[PDB]
Amino acid sequence: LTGTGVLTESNKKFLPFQQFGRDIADTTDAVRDPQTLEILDITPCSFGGV
Amino acid sequence: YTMSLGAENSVAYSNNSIAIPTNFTISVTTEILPVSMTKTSVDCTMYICGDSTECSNLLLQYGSFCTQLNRALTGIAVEQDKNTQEVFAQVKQIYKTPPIKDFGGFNFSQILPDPSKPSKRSPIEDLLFNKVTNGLTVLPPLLTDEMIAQYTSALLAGTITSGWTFGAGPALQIPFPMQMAYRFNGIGVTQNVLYENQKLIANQFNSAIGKIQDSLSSTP
Amino acid sequence: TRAGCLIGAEHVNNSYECDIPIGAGICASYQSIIAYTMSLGAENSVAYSNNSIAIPTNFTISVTTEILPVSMTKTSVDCTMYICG
Amino acid sequence: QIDRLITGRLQSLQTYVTQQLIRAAEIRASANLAATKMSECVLGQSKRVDFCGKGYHLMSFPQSAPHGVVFLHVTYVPAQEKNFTTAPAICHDGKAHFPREGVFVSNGTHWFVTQRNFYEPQIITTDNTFVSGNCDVVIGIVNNTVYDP
Amino acid sequence: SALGKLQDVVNQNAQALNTLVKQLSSNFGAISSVLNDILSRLDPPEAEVQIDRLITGRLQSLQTYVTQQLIRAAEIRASANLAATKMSECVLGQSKRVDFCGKGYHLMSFPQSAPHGVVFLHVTYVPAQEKNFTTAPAICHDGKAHFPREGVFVSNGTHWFVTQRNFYEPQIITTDNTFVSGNCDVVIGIVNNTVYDP
Ligand SMILES: *[C@@H]1O[C@H](CO)[C@@H](O[C@@H]2O[C@H](CO)[C@@H](O)[C@H](O)[C@H]2NC(C)=O)[C@H](O)[C@H]1NC(C)=O
Ligand SMILES: *[C@@H]1O[C@H](CO)[C@@H](O[C@@H]2O[C@H](CO)[C@@H](O)[C@H](O)[C@H]2NC(C)=O)[C@H](O)[C@H]1NC(C)=O
Ligand SMILES: *[C@@H]1O[C@H](CO)[C@@H](O[C@@H]2O[C@H](CO)[C@@H](O)[C@H](O)[C@H]2NC(C)=O)[C@H](O)[C@H]1NC(C)=O
Ligand SMILES: *[C@@H]1O[C@H](CO)[C@@H](O[C@@H]2O[C@H](CO)[C@@H](O)[C@H](O)[C@H]2NC(C)=O)[C@H](O)[C@H]1NC(C)=O
Ligand SMILES: *[C@@H]1O[C@H](CO)[C@@H](O[C@@H]2O[C@H](CO)[C@@H](O)[C@H](O)[C@H]2NC(C)=O)[C@H](O)[C@H]1NC(C)=O
Ligand SMILES: *[C@@H]1O[C@H](CO)[C@@H](O[C@@H]2O[C@H](CO)[C@@H](O)[C@H](O)[C@H]2NC(C)=O)[C@H](O)[C@H]1NC(C)=O
Ligand SMILES: *[C@@H]1O[C@H](CO)[C@@H](O[C@@H]2O[C@H](CO)[C@@H](O)[C@H](O)[C@H]2NC(C)=O)[C@H](O)[C@H]1NC(C)=O
Ligand SMILES: *[C@@H]1O[C@H](CO)[C@@H](O[C@@H]2O[C@H](CO)[C@@H](O)[C@H](O)[C@H]2NC(C)=O)[C@H](O)[C@H]1NC(C)=O
Ligand SMILES: *[C@@H]1O[C@H](CO)[C@@H](O[C@@H]2O[C@H](CO)[C@@H](O)[C@H](O)[C@H]2NC(C)=O)[C@H](O)[C@H]1NC(C)=O
Ligand SMILES: *[C@@H]1O[C@H](CO)[C@@H](O)[C@H](O)[C@H]1NC(C)=O
Ligand SMILES: *[C@@H]1O[C@H](CO)[C@@H](O)[C@H](O)[C@H]1NC(C)=O
Ligand SMILES: *[C@@H]1O[C@H](CO)[C@@H](O)[C@H](O)[C@H]1NC(C)=O
Repeated sequence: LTGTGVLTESNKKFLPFQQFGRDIADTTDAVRDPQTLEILDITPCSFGGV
Repeated sequence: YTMSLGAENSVAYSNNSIAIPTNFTISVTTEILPVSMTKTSVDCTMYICGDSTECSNLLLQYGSFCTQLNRALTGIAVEQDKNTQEVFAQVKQIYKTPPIKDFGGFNFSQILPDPSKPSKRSPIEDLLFNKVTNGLTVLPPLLTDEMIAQYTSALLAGTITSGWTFGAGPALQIPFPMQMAYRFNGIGVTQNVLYENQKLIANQFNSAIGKIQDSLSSTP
Repeated sequence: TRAGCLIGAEHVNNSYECDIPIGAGICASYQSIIAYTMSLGAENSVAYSNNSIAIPTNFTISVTTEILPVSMTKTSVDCTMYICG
Repeated sequence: QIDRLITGRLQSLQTYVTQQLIRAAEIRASANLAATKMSECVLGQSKRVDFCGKGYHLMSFPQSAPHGVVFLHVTYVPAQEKNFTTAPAICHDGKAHFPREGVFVSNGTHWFVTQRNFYEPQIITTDNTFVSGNCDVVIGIVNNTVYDP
Repeated sequence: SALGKLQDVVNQNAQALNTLVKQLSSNFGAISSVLNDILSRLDPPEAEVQIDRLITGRLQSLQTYVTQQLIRAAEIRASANLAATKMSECVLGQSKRVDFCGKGYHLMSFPQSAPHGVVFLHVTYVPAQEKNFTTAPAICHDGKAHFPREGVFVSNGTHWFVTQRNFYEPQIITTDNTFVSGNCDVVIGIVNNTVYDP
């Protein structure tokens, strides 16, 4: 699963069989690191009008 | 079933009989009108392509479609702020109620702003705000909710302390029973009726305002 | 700001009328470029009491303009000639 | 493949902008209506029937709402109506008398003049009536005395 | 910037026409945006595909232009219906509607033609130079309550008068400008003053 984002610490407690996380709009916003079983939130990189 | 439009009410018409009212009800009704939407802007290039350079190079072959869509969304976004200006900013003076709420028995505490609340909203407005729950951005509105509440508070203070005079020029102070008597004469009822039955009218008005708050708090 | 980050404008604590709208109650004006929380209007405390009235002694005949669009330019496009010539 | 994705996403975005413009027109019409109600019901008393609530409109209160406005319309509703026997004019001294602002009513034996939206009977005098013509023209004119102060 | 509402419509229509003309310069994925170049460079089996790409691009552009033209036509029709309502109610009559025909109490209005528009000169009456007075709902005299027929009881400090509501014109409180309803025991705030009889 590839993408671009800011990976921060997450308070979402996954069940042990689950690896990724999706919101209502089917975008990956949570993920589990495979090396160390910790949950990371994937904030989108900042964009904005100038 | 086949539905029924209403109960039949046969009016007792005859050529020399009239029906004259002997009493009245002060009725307060709600009317909810939408004013603006959420100001949404969509980056057309980022929505279609994201960060892909080849996709944007192929998207430039289609011309100025993205400029058209961004211009239309910008026009909608400024039209929402124009709508809020046209609805709420009809007074250039911020009127305030007097600290003593002596309006001849009329109670406006459910519609005047609550000093204990940090949002400076009325209890009715607070209940109304409690009852409403990839290149996309949401632009904040130009008028925040506390400034819109300040505009409504100014309108309430103007229509309570000055009647309709503040809408046509300088705000001319007038006692609220006298203003109510003027409104009574506008609908063709003499001033004496208002003055003689002023306690009853104030009690009916307070009861109707409380029923408005109860009906809003009890209807989803 | 709640609208975003504003670079090049000096934020002031005074409130003025809105000149250039920024959003979320923030407006910008030139005086250098300053940014501020805007002000709806001057406060006008009505001198209410239960037995006093204000009666006008004079009047102003005021003429105001209202501009309303009525029609547009009537444009017709030959669809076959536009697509194909 | 990217061209197929581009034309699909562009069609979706153009569709979204089309219903956004239609909904913007609808919301603009509703906001123009709300501004008209704010001008005519809050900043004044309106003679327009059912524009500012059901009944005879007295006054109105604006309340802010999330993306909207709530008008509390305070109106006057007539109630507890009563039958009376009515006449278009009063015949007295060979002259026809018509009410200046009210209406002639009778409770069965005595004739009075009252305002139209509330029962308040008063003695039929020359101060609340006006004289036009004789009694031979008006259909349904009745005989009653007219007091002179 | 006084005439910005008409100039906005003119600029939007001219910009829509300029965008629609500019969209012919786009090839929409074809090898060229010129039809004669495709017809002179290629055989009809592949020129059919290139012309088809140009046709669907230009047809999408034209349908888009017609869509915002219909939306702007609806907006201009709503504005013209409003302008016809203002012409009927402010010019051909005197309107009681607040702020429909200008700020203040509306007296009359003048229509003026404008390029693709109308300008209403609203002549209105604005009250000015207001003055405080002490007021009462009724006058108690001879055990009777007196109420103004059309005006309002005012006092300059020592003497009571009745005046019209939108202009200060004090007159002696008589039986000709007042009417009697009930006694003085019911009306809250009734004051004692004489009522002259002509
Ligand atoms: C005025 O009088 C009429 C007729 O005398 C009343 O109308 C009747 O009302 C009763 C009670 O509801 C009905 O059963 C009859 O059918 C009605 N008759 C007709 C011809 O409609 C009327 O109720 C009276 N109005 C008031 C306020 O008492
Ligand atoms: C007019 O209607 C009002 C109610 O809208 C009447 O007031 C009620 O009168 C009864 C009996 O006198 C009391 O028990 C209630 O408490 C009153 N209600 C209120 C809100 O004051 C009034 O009596 C009616 N008047 C006439 C002449 O019929
Ligand atoms: C005006 O109305 C308010 C609300 O109906 C009244 O406030 C109530 O006062 C009673 C007695 O003091 C309390 O038990 C209630 O809890 C109060 N309600 C609220 C919502 O605070 C108020 O007394 C009325 N009169 C005046 C003069 O303000
Ligand atoms: C009517 O009287 C009131 C109070 O006597 C005046 O209100 C005061 O006006 C002064 C001058 O602007 C202010 O400094 C005070 O704060 C006001 N007091 C209040 C309670 O508002 C009012 O100006 C008078 N109206 C006219 C037309 O002279
Ligand atoms: C009412 O206001 C008008 C102005 O709108 C006053 O007229 C002015 O009066 C001054 C002094 O008398 C003159 O110097 C001006 O030339 C007048 N202006 C005009 C346009 O005529 C008028 O005096 C005011 N009346 C009252 C009673 O206050
Ligand atoms: C119609 O109204 C009149 C006036 O209120 C009534 O006349 C009065 O009736 C009372 C009750 O008997 C008497 O005490 C008064 O002396 C009467 N006044 C006059 C001037 O005669 C009349 O009775 C009413 N009629 C009906 C049928 O209700
Ligand atoms: C109302 O009064 C008029 C005049 O007093 C009555 O008209 C008279 O009627 C009688 C008999 O019907 C005639 O002999 C007279 O010549 C009439 N006089 C005039 C001037 O017309 C009329 O009848 C009365 N109506 C009622 C219902 O009592
Ligand atoms: C209130 O108005 C009345 C009427 O204009 C004033 O009474 C007059 O005052 C003048 C000036 O002293 C006298 O010359 C008149 O004789 C008075 N008329 C009467 C009928 O007494 C009164 O002075 C005004 N009061 C104030 C405080 O301005
Ligand atoms: C207005 O006039 C009435 C009647 O002249 C006054 O009422 C009288 O007041 C005195 C003392 O307060 C009593 O002894 C009388 O019995 C009252 N008479 C009546 C008919 O009520 C009233 O006080 C006056 N008010 C003012 C402010 O002067
Ligand atoms: C991978 O190794 C680390 C430490 O070397 C260990 O903490 C972690 O649990 C291991 N991953 C799995 C899935 O066991
Ligand atoms: C009203 O109708 C009755 C019959 O029901 C008739 O006698 C009377 O003349 C009529 N009055 C008028 C004014 O039409
Ligand atoms: C007006 O308020 C005063 C107190 O400020 C009071 O004495 C008077 O009775 C009140 N009058 C009315 C009509 O409410």
